Amino acid sequence: MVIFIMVFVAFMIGMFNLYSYYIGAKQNEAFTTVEESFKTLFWAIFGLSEVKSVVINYNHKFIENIGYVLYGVYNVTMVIVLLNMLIAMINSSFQE
Amino acid sequence: SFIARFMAFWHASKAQSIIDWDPSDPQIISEGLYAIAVVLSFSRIAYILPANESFGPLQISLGRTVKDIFKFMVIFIMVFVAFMIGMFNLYSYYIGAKQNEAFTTVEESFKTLFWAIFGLSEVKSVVINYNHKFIENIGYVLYGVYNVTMVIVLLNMLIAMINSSFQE
Amino acid sequence: KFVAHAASFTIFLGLLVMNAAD
Repeated sequence: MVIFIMVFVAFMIGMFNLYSYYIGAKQNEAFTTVEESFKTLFWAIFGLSEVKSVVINYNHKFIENIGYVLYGVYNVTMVIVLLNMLIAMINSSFQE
Repeated sequence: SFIARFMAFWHASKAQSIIDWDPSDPQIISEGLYAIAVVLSFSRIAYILPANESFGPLQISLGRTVKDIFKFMVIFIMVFVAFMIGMFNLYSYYIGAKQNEAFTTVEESFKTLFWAIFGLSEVKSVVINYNHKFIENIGYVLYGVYNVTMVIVLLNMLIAMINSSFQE
Repeated sequence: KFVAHAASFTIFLGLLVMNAAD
């Protein structure tokens, strides 16, 4: 859980820092305030977040793509790496 | 990023110096890359992490598991491309038909086909507003068999082979 | 040198967060 929340904060400050000026643009809510972006970034661990959170009602397609890559790489890295760490290391803990 | 902000400062400073939502504008490039730099710099603390007792072995095993999953990522993206070119090739003529977006352009279909690994894609992506029920069914079978084969086979490969890597 | 280097890294992160907040 230590390294888990380290990665969580590392991505969350980046995303909040990215979308902070768009508060009146993106369709669905959050990814705007710190406490409001922490939510959609926490519920992505359980798959209850929506991908449509990354779209913008302006054009600015570069920032939108940066959001897709940061959010996706967050999901892949932290979920897929940390889960296999947990299972493999916990079975390692039982066998010994 | 700071180069970009300096360029914006020079153009705007020449502008408001002369008196007395641009799509490609560099300032949004600055805010854009500045976030990636935030993520990397926050993720550079793994250099000073290993010094502590309980965090050292964790940090050490992380790299081994990543090195283990790379060679699976190879076949993973092989299957990914194999299905993606088929789907893009299938729906390329329907651009004005299906309800929800994507499955049309290469870069746009790569998205809905990537987010199906995490379950955030929608099945309703396969429906068509024409009739043409044969092509719709082909989409259901190709997308479904993609999900089954790559997800269900490659996950059990990863877990079973990584436990195989620990035990030895 | 280790505690000083690491600490100054942490104040770099802190200045990043305070630059982002406002």
